Amino acid sequence: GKIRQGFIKRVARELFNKYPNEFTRDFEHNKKKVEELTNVTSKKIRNRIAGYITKLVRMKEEGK
Amino acid sequence: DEGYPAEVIEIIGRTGTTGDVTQVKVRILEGRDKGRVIRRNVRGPVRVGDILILRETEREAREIK
Amino acid sequence: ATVYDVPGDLLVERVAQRLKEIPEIKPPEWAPFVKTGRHKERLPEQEDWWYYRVASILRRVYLDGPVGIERLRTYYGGRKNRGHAPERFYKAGGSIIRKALQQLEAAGFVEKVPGKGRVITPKGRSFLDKIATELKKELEEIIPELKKY
Amino acid sequence: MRIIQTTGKRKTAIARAVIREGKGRVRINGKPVELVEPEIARFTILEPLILAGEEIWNSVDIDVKVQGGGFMGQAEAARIAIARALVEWTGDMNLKEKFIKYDRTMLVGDPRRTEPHKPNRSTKGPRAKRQKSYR
Amino acid sequence: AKPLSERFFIPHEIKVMGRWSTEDVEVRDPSLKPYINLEPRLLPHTHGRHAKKHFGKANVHIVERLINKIMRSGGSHYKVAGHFMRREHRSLNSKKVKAYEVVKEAFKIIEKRTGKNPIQVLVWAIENAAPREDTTSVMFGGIRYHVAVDISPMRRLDVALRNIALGASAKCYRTKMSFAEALAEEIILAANKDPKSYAYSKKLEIERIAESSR
RNA sequence: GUCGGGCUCAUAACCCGAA
RNA sequence: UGGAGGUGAUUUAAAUG
RNA sequence: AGUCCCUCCCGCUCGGGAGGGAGGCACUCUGGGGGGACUGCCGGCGAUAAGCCGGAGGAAGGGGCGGGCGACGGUAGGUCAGUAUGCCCCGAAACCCCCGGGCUACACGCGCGCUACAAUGGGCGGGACAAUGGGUGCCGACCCCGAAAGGGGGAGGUAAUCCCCUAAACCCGCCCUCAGUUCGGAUCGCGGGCUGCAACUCGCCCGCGUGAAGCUGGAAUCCCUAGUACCCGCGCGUCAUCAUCGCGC
Ligand SMILES: [Mg+2]
Ligand SMILES: [Mg+2]
Ligand SMILES: [Mg+2]
Ligand SMILES: [Mg+2]
Ligand SMILES: [Mg+2]
Ligand SMILES: [Mg+2]
Ligand SMILES: [Mg+2]
Ligand SMILES: [Mg+2]
Ligand SMILES: [Mg+2]
Ligand SMILES: [Mg+2]
Ligand SMILES: [Mg+2]
Ligand SMILES: [Mg+2]
Ligand SMILES: [Mg+2]
Ligand SMILES: [Mg+2]
Ligand SMILES: [Mg+2]
Ligand SMILES: [Mg+2]
Ligand SMILES: [Mg+2]
Repeated sequence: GKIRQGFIKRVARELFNKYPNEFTRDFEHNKKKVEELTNVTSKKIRNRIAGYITKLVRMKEEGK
Repeated sequence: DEGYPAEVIEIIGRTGTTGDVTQVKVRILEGRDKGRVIRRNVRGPVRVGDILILRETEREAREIK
Repeated sequence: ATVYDVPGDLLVERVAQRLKEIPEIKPPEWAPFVKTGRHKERLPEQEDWWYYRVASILRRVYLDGPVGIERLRTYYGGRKNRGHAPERFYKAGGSIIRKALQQLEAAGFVEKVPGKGRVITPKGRSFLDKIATELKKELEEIIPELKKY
Repeated sequence: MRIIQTTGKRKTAIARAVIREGKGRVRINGKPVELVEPEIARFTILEPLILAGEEIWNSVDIDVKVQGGGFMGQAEAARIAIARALVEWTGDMNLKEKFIKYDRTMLVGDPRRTEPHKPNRSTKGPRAKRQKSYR
Repeated sequence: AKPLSERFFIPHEIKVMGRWSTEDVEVRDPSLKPYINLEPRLLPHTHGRHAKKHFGKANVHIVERLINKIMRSGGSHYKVAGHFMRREHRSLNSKKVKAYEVVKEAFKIIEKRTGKNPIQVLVWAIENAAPREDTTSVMFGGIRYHVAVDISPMRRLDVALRNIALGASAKCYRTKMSFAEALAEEIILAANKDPKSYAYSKKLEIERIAESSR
């Protein structure tokens, strides 16, 4: 089961609110943004966070 | 003497003592009741679009939960 | 045409037949009575097995020289049935190989590189490659794909 | 004078092939491909050449050096190297599309390797175990 | 013995083993047609890449399926014609080259004996050996009973191939007949509905038991 | 009935082989 | 949400410490 | 690999091969750093959540695959015969050394395996292709001697340099043709070696001879889902010598 982890969601929600006009629906752009805006050291964790932020952007833009 | 072919159109569920049987809905392709839809019990892997050769077309399997 | 262009077993057969004309190749006096190694069970069934072994050794020197006794002993070893115990690999003996190499040197086909082993002479290379050319000529009558090579 | 090099791998066997304009001669470790034995190994190497056709086959020469693995691993690695060399040399997409349909592994390879062995009858394999008794 | 033209055989077309085409081969049974793969192919050796995926075996050429079926011992944990046949160190487990040669020699014998394309005869045999009705087991009062059911086409194909292989295995066990001759004999007998064939008799017995348990 | 082996955590019942 | 009643049924054998 | 020179072979050289040297880091490989996969994209089910099912593209697709790491406790589970330690005992013996025996006995019940009961083979000659590891109290190429096991000299190696190291199953040709046999190789006689201070009790190897049961296995019962199971050999541990074992390839 691919159940998202708790701390990933917490940090992605924190990142999304602080910079609403910084994340788009592009995975590569969000990957670079997560790389620049935190001290995350694992490549796997960075990808997980970026993917969840992408989903958040398209969920709020769609209006839920 | 040569059976009647029937086409599987829907999968219902697994049954049997050890789960080895699948119940399906089939449509008769040839013979007296050509066009009739009946449900049957099958041994072995099966998917939508398969064809069975029934040796008789008057027995229908009991509906399962 | 060279040794590389023909099947090995057919070439060994032809070379063994041609080796019976060289007066320096003669089976030792104990040849009728011995096995070719501790992993065999019965004696050789061909009355002219010495010439086959000599031809095989010459082709081996051609392809892998310089080479010495111990490595050839590895090459001619094999699997052994050990009764109720599991089968195992064993090396061959040395007398047959050493005598064959000495006879081949007596015929001028091989020579000794000091501390390194034995190598094929230009005479031995010509001897092998001529027979290989003859076999390849016969061979491409029935396999036309071998004319391009 | 074109020279093109390609590489192929299959379970610890490694093959390096070189291709240039020629007359149709294909050698494996110095031996003509027409004399490779057994037959099952020979047909493994020859499939891409037969797929390409007689025109392309007779217009090139191919030399292959292969080491490691076994007699079936070495045949498949050489097959991969030859197919890659043929697609790169002639540079046409009908032939490449023909390879993917017949056998995708010809161009994408095979990543499988042996699984390391584990205790409880380690010498036999990772999963096979000793017979169990209760009395 | 074997001529040098056959020892070094070079094919130039894509056909089964470089010797037989399957262009005129027809499959009469409508249920087995999508599962008997006949697409043109020279070497029937796919290196076991089909078993991972569900329904993957459908797109495997029928000759390779046969070769895989005979690469076995035969009688390990059930008896065939009244005997276990445990061959162990002299079995064909994992020896695909020997099984390939067995199938090739059997095909040559079949073609010589009947005058027809061997693939067609094999197709006829598997059609005659594939059962249409089987049974499943129930337990009541400490007594085991049968209940009749239908069979899916993939299982029909698998069972027919298995029984052809087992019949060939039994015909050569501790007798002067060879494995290739036994396989050719079993295929030919099954193609003609002779009760001397193991697979066809097995097929008749299964259908009779299923019929008498409706 | 005797002896031996299965099944059970074990014994009885039960199954198999033998003289 | 939680309760009180009624009518039907229950697929072999299975002792002991 | 392409390029230059030298030497030797072939169908006598238009062409095709093999060594050596100059030269190069292309290719393979070695090992530091980095990229790549996120249910990210598409269509359904579910609630419009959590997720699930099916497609593309892709070396790789849904913990990508194989491993290490085992919570609070229990099990009076095993170990004081690895080492540590309380109490009780021996303390001129229950402590310390030396010699010879024993742990290797043999009407019999049981576990786990090896070799077979043959043609999905046995024998004889010929032809192919590995990886893991290890080496100075050592690995030993190469030459000579011997039918074999073995013996006498001995280059290089403190090791990507030298050595163990030219695996077997597989392929070609000939003999045997369903038989207790050219199946099987237990058991025993005579002779030859190695290690060691010592080979009877009680070691391993080789030559000739000898030739037991076994012709597929009752009731029961074990392992395994992919480079997995089956089949085949090999390395290391133990080790002076000795592998039907363990751990790995
Ligand atoms: Mg050999
Ligand atoms: Mg044997
Ligand atoms: Mg064995
Ligand atoms: Mg393994
Ligand atoms: Mg009892
Ligand atoms: Mg994991
Ligand atoms: Mg206790
Ligand atoms: Mg206990
Ligand atoms: Mg003991
Ligand atoms: Mg014997
Ligand atoms: Mg042999
Ligand atoms: Mg005998
Ligand atoms: Mg004695
Ligand atoms: Mg003794
Ligand atoms: Mg007897
Ligand atoms: Mg017999
Ligand atoms: Mg032990």
